[PDB]
Amino acid sequence: ALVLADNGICCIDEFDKMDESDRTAIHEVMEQQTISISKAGINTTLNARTSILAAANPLYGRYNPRLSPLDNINLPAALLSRFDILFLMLDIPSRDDDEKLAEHVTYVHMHNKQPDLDFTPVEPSKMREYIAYAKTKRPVMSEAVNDYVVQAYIRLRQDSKREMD
Amino acid sequence: EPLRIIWGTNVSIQECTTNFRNFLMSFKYKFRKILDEREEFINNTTDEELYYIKQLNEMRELGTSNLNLDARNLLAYKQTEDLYHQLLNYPQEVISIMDQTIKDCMVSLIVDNNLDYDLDEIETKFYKVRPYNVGSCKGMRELNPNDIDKLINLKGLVLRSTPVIPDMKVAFFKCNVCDHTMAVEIDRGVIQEPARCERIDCNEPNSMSLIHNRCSFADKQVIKLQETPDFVPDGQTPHSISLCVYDELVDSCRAGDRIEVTGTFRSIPIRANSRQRVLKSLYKTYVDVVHVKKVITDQDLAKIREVAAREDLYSLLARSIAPSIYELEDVKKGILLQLFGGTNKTFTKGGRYRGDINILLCGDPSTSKSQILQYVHKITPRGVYTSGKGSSAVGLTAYITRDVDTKQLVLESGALVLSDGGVCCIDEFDKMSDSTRSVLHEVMEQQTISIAKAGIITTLNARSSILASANPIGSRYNPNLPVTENIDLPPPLLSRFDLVYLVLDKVDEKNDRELAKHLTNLYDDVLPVEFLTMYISYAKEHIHPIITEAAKTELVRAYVGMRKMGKRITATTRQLESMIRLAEAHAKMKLKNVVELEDVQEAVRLIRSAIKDY
DNA sequence: AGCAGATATCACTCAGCACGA
DNA sequence: TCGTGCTGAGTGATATCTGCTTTGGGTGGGTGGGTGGGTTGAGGCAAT
Ligand SMILES: Nc1ncnc2c1ncn2[C@@H]1O[C@H](COP(=O)(O)OP(=O)(O)OP(=O)(O)O)[C@@H](O)[C@H]1O
Ligand SMILES: [Mg+2]
Ligand SMILES: [Zn+2]
Repeated sequence: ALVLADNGICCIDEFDKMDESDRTAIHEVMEQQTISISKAGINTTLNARTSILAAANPLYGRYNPRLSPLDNINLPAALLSRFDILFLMLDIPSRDDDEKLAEHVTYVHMHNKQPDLDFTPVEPSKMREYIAYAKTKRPVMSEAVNDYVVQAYIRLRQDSKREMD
Repeated sequence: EPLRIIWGTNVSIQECTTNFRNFLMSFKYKFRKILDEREEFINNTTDEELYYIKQLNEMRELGTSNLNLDARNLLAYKQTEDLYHQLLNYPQEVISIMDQTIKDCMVSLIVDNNLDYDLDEIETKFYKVRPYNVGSCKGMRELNPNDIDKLINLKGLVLRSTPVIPDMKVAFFKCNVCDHTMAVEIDRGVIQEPARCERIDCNEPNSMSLIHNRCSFADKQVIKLQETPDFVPDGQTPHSISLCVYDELVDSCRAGDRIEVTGTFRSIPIRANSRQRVLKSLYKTYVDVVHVKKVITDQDLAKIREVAAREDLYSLLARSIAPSIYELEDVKKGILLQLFGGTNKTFTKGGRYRGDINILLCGDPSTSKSQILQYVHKITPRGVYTSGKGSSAVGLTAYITRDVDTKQLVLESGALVLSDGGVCCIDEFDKMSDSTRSVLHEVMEQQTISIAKAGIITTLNARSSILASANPIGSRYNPNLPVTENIDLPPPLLSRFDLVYLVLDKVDEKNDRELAKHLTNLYDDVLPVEFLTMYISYAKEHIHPIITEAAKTELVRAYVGMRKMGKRITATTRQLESMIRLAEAHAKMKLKNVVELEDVQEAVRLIRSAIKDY
């Protein structure tokens, strides 16, 4: 399925349950962006500059605040580091949020349509063609923004070292 | 008079022969230049001189027979535009005519020039023509029946090539009654066996036997070709086409090589079964290839010597090795010394002393360590890239497998064996099988791999250096604990590396700022990679340094001093062999045949810095 | 249905003689 | 020693009839082989 995802995002579900062989395959996909086959039958190497979307569950099934974030994550720390952005989503009980969620789900079940009426969703076709246009586009950066990014990097490095203490 | 015509057309063979002879006899590249709208690039010597006459003369001088023809040159000449169109439409007959005409002109050159070259040798040769550049290249998916028996161009990647297949040319028959022999030619693969003995006196019918080993054969090979990645419209499985190559073109392209092939699109019936003349409706398509293309000198030695004479050669090589890596001078120097390597000693009475150098790259994951391995691979003339516990890689040890293609037992050599005489880079040393660790220990101890499985008892040479990388157990390397605990490797295996480098990403404002500046700018001369590889190859092939008395004294004094530092043992005898190897490698780098005090001083310093980390 | 082995009935070559030239 | 039949049985030859067997799959077997194909699923075993 990775080949079909070449030059495109990969939608992987149950990421933690994946076997170690596929873990090594995705590791090769990320670090090298290449797919290599070494078999007697055939030997073909196909380039794979494909992004990955991963969904996983904690080690215990649910996140444990007592344990450190690394402990809750079964995957190797190197794989987590290689990920550009990691989003942690949790379900915290609350009267207001639960009530709104229940109302939304009930309305969806009854009327078979989006309950929200404050705003009208944009047409999917427009969104996808806009995304294609943006992909076709090429930006550029200056030296001042480079210096700003350098300053942000040193600040973030100091903050992250202090946090990792 | 008998008038010879190509079947199904109205083209006279005599006209084609005379046109091709005239084209070959008189043709200049200036015609091609004017045709290509490059008339203003015309010079006065090469473009005004006969081209194919010179080609034929050079071919006679070198003794070769095959001639490469550019089809566009036919269009560049007024007479042969019809010949070019015919070649595009009727390739087989035109090619045969071209071959015969080439032989005719080759003999006529000697006849007219009354040269001293032997004619009998020429008369007994076979000549061929290999046209190329016959138009835009089509795709494997655009080949319709209309293109059958026509000349096509196809670009793709080679996937496999069968062994050489003997193809019959002339059949040799023997009489069972009179011991009389006769050779009968083969047409369309049909042997024209005589009905009876050709001898008047011996007219014995039906007594002719075919002697298989006394017949004339040719070379044939079948190759599978896959369309290039850009030809795939959506991303489905790329299609493939079968190619056939005969004679010189055999073994002209290995697996995994991207090639461009010119040939004839042919269709052949397939028999339903082996018992009968019955044929399948559907025909199989393939390409009869006629041309295949793949897509140290005195001056080089002078340049190498000039570079060696440069004072700042060490720094220049260190910079050229890793231009994109910032502030790792010591690691780059160690890598350079490993690449050049030490002197291999073949001792009588002593055995074998290895001249290789092993370096371990361990430290924090943030720092650049895999890029260094990739650079080393790009530089080393011989080597393989591998990661421990990696299915994609071929493997680190030799193994016995089954050839799926052929259903045959084959002994396949591992990555370490294939790296004999080079540098083997192992990306992920931390995670590795026990078996693989034992194989690595054996390779780094005995330098040979032994396998006694599948009824095979053999030993394979593995005289290769190792440049491995490692990561700590946790998210970072803890300075408080010793290196052995952090790297998570056996003390024995960790004590065999000559140089151990601990590149640590300590949080320092200055270092972080400089690294950020370097990285953002990525968005002292440097040597090209090719020249560096050539220099390394020449140094490893020719120069062999030898230790001198001053080097002996310096080495002894340095070892004694290092031992006296520490009861704690600061250094062992291994730290002396490592110094000897490093000094020999440094002497190799300067293209010196004698190890001097400077090399020993450099060696003690590189060895000491790693020990200080330890 | 196609293929390989076999039977038997189909001609053709060298054989040679009578007449006469 | 040429020409023209008549005789002729021998030496062919070619136009002409009599019996397999096959595909592939257990409606030929395991004293035809497993390197001529089939062949994915369950089961037991040793190294791990
Ligand atoms: N001195 C340096 N100069 C340039 N880039 C550097 C340097 N040190 C670190 N980097 C950057 O650090 C990153 C390290 O990537 P690399 O592939 O080498 O990681 P690695 O050592 O294999 O990591 P891991 O142990 O997590 O697998 C690269 O982006 C490299 O640009
Ligand atoms: Mg790495
Ligand atoms: Zn004979």
